[PDB]
Amino acid sequence: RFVHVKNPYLDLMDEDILYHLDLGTKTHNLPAMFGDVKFVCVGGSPNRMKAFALFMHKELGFEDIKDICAGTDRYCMYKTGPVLAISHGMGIPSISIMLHELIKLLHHARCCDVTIIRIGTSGGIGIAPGTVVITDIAVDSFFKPRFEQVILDNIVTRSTELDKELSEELFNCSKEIPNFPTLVGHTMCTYDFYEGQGRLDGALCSFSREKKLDYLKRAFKAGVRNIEMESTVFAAMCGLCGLKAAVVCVTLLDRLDCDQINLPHDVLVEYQQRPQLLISNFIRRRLGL
Amino acid sequence: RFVHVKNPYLDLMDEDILYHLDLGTKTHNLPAMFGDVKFVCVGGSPNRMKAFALFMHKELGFEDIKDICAGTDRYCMYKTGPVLAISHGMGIPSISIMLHELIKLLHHARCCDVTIIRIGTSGGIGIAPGTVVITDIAVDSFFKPRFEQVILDNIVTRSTELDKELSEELFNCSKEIPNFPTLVGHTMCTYDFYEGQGRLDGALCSFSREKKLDYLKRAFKAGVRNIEMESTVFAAMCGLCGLKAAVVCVTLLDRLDCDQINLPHDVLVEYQQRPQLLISNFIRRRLGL
Ligand SMILES: O=c1cc[nH]c(=O)[nH]1
Ligand SMILES: O=c1cc[nH]c(=O)[nH]1
Ligand SMILES: [Mg+2]
Ligand SMILES: [Mg+2]
Repeated sequence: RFVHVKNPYLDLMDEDILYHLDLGTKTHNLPAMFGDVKFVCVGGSPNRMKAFALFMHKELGFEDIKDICAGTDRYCMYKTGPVLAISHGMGIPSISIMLHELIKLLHHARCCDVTIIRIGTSGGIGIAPGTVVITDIAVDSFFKPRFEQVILDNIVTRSTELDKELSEELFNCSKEIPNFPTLVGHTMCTYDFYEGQGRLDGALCSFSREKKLDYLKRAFKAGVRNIEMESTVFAAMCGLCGLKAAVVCVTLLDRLDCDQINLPHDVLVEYQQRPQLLISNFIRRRLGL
Repeated sequence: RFVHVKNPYLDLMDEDILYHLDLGTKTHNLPAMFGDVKFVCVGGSPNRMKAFALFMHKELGFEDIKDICAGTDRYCMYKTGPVLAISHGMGIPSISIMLHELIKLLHHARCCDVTIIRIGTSGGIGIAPGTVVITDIAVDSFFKPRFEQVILDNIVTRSTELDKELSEELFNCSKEIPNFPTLVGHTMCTYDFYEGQGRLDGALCSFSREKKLDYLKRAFKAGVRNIEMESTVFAAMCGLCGLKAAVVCVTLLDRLDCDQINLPHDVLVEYQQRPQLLISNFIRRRLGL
């Protein structure tokens, strides 16, 4: 299963400059650097993805680690064996830029049988803080499994279907881990952290506590268990380009109780490190380690 | 002219935790730290905003500089006199999170007569690469001066009107600078860098070169001179909250010729530093320096 691009113009170009990743087909040997990539792990925070790469290095059995995108502060990239770790910033536009350049990179490198997993934090709906949610379906603010984007003057809608067997395999992996609360459920992706997630603590708020609670309860009823900001564009682009995608997010709070993240530093760090424990278990099982 | 929030729930909270800025009303004395802020300058790149703060420090007459948000890799913040320099990442969601927390911060600090200027890069339409565009009107992909966002289950539309006299004053400032190509024109804000700006070099492309050229020419006809990814949410939030906003972007290429940014390193650095020259001139004139 090869990673493929869906653009007939790429083939016509003499060189491909991955401007935001500060990489290129002329300046770099992409099949030699990335041809053996089988696992791509993406998160927002560059410090957290650096820590994930260092963690995976030890989990793969090996005994500081160079940013392949050291030339740019937009994104960071680390590679340990068949595992690629990439930061993507916050929001649908920031991850979309990364995904466009990454899908082109994996296709130039002729990668195949690639699993890509978004790891991060989210807000929970009716679930205990620190719960790990494996997304089965990524939905928009209207609880619809679709990704809408504007291309020129037109709105184009794409499917956000995530690989079902991969979400089942990640859940089966999670059961072996002690003190690891895990759940398979829908994930709602929004464009705004504050008004877009029904928060009452933003600079702007025109709705009531009752209106936000009714909204969150309807989301729970539609099967939504967590809220984040990258899942729909991630699921839509990866599925379409030959990548088996998954979303594994830890919850930092239950939105049916509050909007402000107020956790002790050591609890926040523990929760933040829960998705990487599952991915490590999953990669180690896939590689026979 | 005080910076104001538009949320009756903020007043009811005992403390306000600015989670992404790693600041708070309980942990910090916000009126003492930021009460004298009169100029806020925002850009995507943390390295570029660090360099801007160091540059402004010397331009204000003073003879390394501490990140006020050093505790988080999401955003960076530097202060030199009445000038606040903040990174905001890429895209409408990343800058929206920053703007929500920043408007709350400036309001807790009781700031007044605050000018906020987005400085950055963009793609040009029918203008020479390296041209500085001062936005008069920020428009969406449909060339409409509006900012649409999803709040709970509803779409809410806001005005993207930028301060006219401030754009005229920045243009008058730009005329004194030698070898500084400058223009006042509309700026189109998109959610996607590739398909969203009519690029033919993304991972996905379902349209033709002719369709993208027709689109860009219609944008030029509607008064659009540059394309970037943060202007509409920036103009919509700031205007509504008592901030006099402006957008000053340098163009890296003319989109009527190409999609890939291919510039010599020293030309890219020169172009990147053109918006900060104008802001320095503007702040120095405002302060009588
Ligand atoms: O509530 C939350 C917490 C983390 N990320 C989100 O998008 N929402
Ligand atoms: O073409 C460009 C260049 C910089 N930023 C953009 O949004 N578009
Ligand atoms: Mg880097
Ligand atoms: Mg910081």
